Amino acid sequence: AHKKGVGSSKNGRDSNPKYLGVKKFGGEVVKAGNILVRQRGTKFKAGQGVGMGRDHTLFALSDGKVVFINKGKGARFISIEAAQTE
Amino acid sequence: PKMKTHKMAKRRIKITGTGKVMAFKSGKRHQNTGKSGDEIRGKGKGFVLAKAEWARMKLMLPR
Amino acid sequence: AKDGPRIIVKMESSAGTGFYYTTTKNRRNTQAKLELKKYDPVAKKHVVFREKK
Amino acid sequence: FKRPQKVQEEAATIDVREIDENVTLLAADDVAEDVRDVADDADYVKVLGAGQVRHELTLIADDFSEGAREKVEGAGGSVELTDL
RNA sequence: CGGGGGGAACCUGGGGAACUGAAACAUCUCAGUACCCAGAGGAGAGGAAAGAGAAAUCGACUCCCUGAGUAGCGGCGAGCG
RNA sequence: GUGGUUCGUGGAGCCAUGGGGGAAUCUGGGCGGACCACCGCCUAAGGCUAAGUACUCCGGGUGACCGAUAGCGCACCAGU
RNA sequence: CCGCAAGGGGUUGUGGCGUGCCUAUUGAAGCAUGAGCCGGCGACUCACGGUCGUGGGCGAGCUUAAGCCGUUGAGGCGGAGGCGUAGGGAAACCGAGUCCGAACAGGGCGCAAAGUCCGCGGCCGUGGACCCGAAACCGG
RNA sequence: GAGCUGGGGCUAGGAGUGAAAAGCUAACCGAGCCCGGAGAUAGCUGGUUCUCCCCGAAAUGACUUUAGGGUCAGCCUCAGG
RNA sequence: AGGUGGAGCCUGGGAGUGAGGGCGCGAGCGAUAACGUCCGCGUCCGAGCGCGGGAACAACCGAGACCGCCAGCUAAGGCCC
RNA sequence: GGGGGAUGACCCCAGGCGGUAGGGGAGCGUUCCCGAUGCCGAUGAAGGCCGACCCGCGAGGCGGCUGGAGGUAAGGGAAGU
RNA sequence: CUUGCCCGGUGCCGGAAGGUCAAGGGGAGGGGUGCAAGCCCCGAACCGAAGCCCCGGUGAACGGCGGCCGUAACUAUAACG
RNA sequence: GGACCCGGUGAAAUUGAACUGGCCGUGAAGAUGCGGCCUACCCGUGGCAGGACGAAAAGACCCCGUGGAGCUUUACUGCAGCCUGGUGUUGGCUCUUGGUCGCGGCGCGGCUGGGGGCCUAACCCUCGGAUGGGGGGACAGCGCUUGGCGGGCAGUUUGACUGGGGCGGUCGCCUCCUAAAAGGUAACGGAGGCGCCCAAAGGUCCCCUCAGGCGGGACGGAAAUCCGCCGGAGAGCGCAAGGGUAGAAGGGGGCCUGACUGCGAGGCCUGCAAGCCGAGCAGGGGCGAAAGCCGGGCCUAGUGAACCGGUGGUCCCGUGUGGAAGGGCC
Repeated sequence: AHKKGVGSSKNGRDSNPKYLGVKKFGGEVVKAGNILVRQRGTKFKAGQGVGMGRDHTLFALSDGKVVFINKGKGARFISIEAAQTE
Repeated sequence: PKMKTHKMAKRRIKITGTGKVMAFKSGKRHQNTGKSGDEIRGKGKGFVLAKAEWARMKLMLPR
Repeated sequence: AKDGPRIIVKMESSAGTGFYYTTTKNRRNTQAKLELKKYDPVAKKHVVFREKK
Repeated sequence: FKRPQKVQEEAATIDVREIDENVTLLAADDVAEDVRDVADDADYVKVLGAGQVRHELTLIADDFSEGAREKVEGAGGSVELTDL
């Protein structure tokens, strides 16, 4: 009443990462960028990454959310010109 | 003549004039779940759509 | 939970009476009859809190 | 959550504006200085607030909501059943 | 002096089942049904309450509608109700 | 220890009983659902009782019922 | 041969283009099955519920069972009930507000848009219930 | 001769008998036959009718004692905004 | 932005299949073997996507079959019989 | 769908129209119940037998021969079609 | 002619002193209502049956009845180890 | 002796229909009927078997229906029978030891338990010649509850995957690769981890700068321990991978526990349920002077519906009212 060996055979299961909302769309106080949950969002867009430059999301409200390192936590604000006096 | 899983009618169930129906959250709790707290703040009420048709119906009439 | 007399043992802790308790998982592993910390029972707020049960 | 048999008690649904109005047609009886208690639509008189009391009237019934009973005072009375 | 033998269907008692549903199947269901037995009648059944329920309210038994697919029974599941 | 009851062992009563103990004759004695106080009901452990509902072998009436492979299978020396 | 005449009837000599017919099938002429031929029987129905749509009677709408009236036999009275008239909640209970709670943060709802009975239908449940089909179990 | 036999009877069909293979029990008993549950259930199999108009399918995904079923989605169609 | 033009979105009733293959391509396995299977991107067939072609051949190249027998241009494909 | 429809219909052009499960709309005959101020037929009910008018159609009408008695409904209803 | 070897498990036969344990007796004690006598339950220390546990006997009762390394063996188990 | 020719009689399964040739090719891959071709008059009777996938029969061998029926054992349950405690119509007489509470003890006391005896009036049996005797006898038959054995029988069951059924494997969940570059997809395709744990890897406030290599000296000759240089961090992080990333998650020390209740605007993935994130609002703390962080961990695995029940809190229900059994809510 056990299990065997020499049959590696070991399928893998599912995930579901994304950039949801990609860069520069109607910004809604909701899941910003994703690739590491428990995540700790940030302020506006993010531009820090194992790449160099940065990314703007011409979309501004409360905040977004990170992914733990990847992408690059937000902080470089960027409400967007669409955040002035009505 | 007709009745209804009177059951489910008992447990989880009961509609609003809206023509809609709901039953208490229903995460985990009330079995195994030393788990956490804030998770607790995880039992109010959950309204599933579509299917809530078998339901409602099958109940139909009194509820 | 999965009651496993394996250094894995579930317990709580009163509120000096603040009245009832609050959730917690544990491990004899170390400090046996050891278990104290404060909270706030329906009883006002705070209150010392032994855990033993 | 259900019981091991029957038991139960009672009470009903009767409310404000409701009356004032359809009770406006209740004027075919005690709809003058109005000793309500129809007798037309319901069972076990209760008074729902919402609306705006009126037709200045004393009501021989079970009870009613906050405002209601209030509004009541707006221009009318309030009598309760049996013993209260 | 009476009985017993009948008799399509219908009546109460005596005894009394699996299928099938539950998408298995042991609980459950079909049901107290189908069948067999006894026996009354032209109708039997039942029938003036140690009853019902609770407004100090109701009252024979029976049957039709209604109460109600409600109160409720349950591997609270199919259903029964 | 079973029944019936909506009650499938249940907080589970009433009535009915398979075995064993085996009370009272009106301040008696069951009952209103474990039990208990108080209130309220009823008076058992014998009997008779037409009428109101069920059923068609029989006779009649009527048919958005049939017409000879339909209707009862069988319209006439058929349960032969 | 022209009882519907200068247009058609019937039969074919040639040539010209052509794989029958049904079920189940990725796919079928079929060599997969179904059927020899003709005539008649023979298969999505009824009831109670519920469910949307529609034809229409009053918006508070609507009727049990029964009483009476009945060539034809003529319907008419019957107001226990039941769905809408707020709902929100395990409940107490409150109530156009309410439950969680001790907090003005959300769930259900308010906001009338209002049904209801009936008729006729596409359906859904109980039904033998689209129609026949087996091996088996159980009673006498 | 555990011989063949006529005539008379006894047992019986979840039970009989059986010098015993599951044999024989009114010509196919691995549990007879008739009437009854009953038109048992039957993801399987067929079978599934007169014309015509309009559009136009899937043969994937998710969970199943579920894999040749079916729930929910996805692709169809009609009514209104 | 939109030349488009006719798909789109929500509410709601009625559904069917819930297992397909064939081809090109990019991958998996496989003896880079099979009209093998296994996932993907487009097409394809769907018992009529019926006709042309490639002899014949769903199916690959072209084609979208409302109907008009004794019209006209072409596609792909052809033009010694 | 849209430009005016008088009830028809007529004109443009847009615009398709191959289609099984399967979805929506429209029509056809079959035996019956109306006889919504309806009745034909011995010089034929009806079925039969045969056909070069009416309809996309499923059917109609109508004329010739047969055969002994029925039944038709101009319109709505029903169903063992 | 001859049926040998094993009762660790199993069936059984015997044992019954000891553990266990049902209904049950039998009381500590708690509980509900109780103005109170009372009036219902839960009740446990100990005594308590076969059975099972434990001791033995049991094979024409079920059943079972070893492995490899070395050694005279000019070569091979073997007489031995 | 049929078969054949005559006279007399005169069936039968199967069959859509048919005037049914060979070829080599083809189609669903073994064709008279489709293409090209070659032979090719119309019919018959006596024959010979090859093809018409001939006839017989909706394969018995196969798998599939969470079909059925028979036998089997340490399959599940239950009954028949059998053993068995207490109880009853199963009555008397005596011999006895045990418990117990009261007044190791003994004396007594109520209590009650074990047991040994002919009898005997039930009961049964007995008979043997009649109803009386005889034998047994409180048994037992036998009734009720207990418990036990119990395939003797009765009823159900004994999964899926499966590039044929079985044996073999395998089913959940975490990562890589496969996915063709958004997301996401089979394969019994590749390889590898998990059903833990840590009370201090918790919360903050305060400090640290890795592996390694080289050069110099104790106990040291791999491999420390210190001292001096070099360093897109290749060490570092409890665990598998992969992302991360020192600025640090990462290494110490200070006090501290929010490893919070009431909630959550608003999103990720999604047919379901789940799964997952999260500012900010309030009560109440902790850490810092404070600007702020704290609703466990660096993450993504450490998992489970709803019912069936336990228990600590409620004081919501409590089936005539007062309550409690019991129930709802946490």
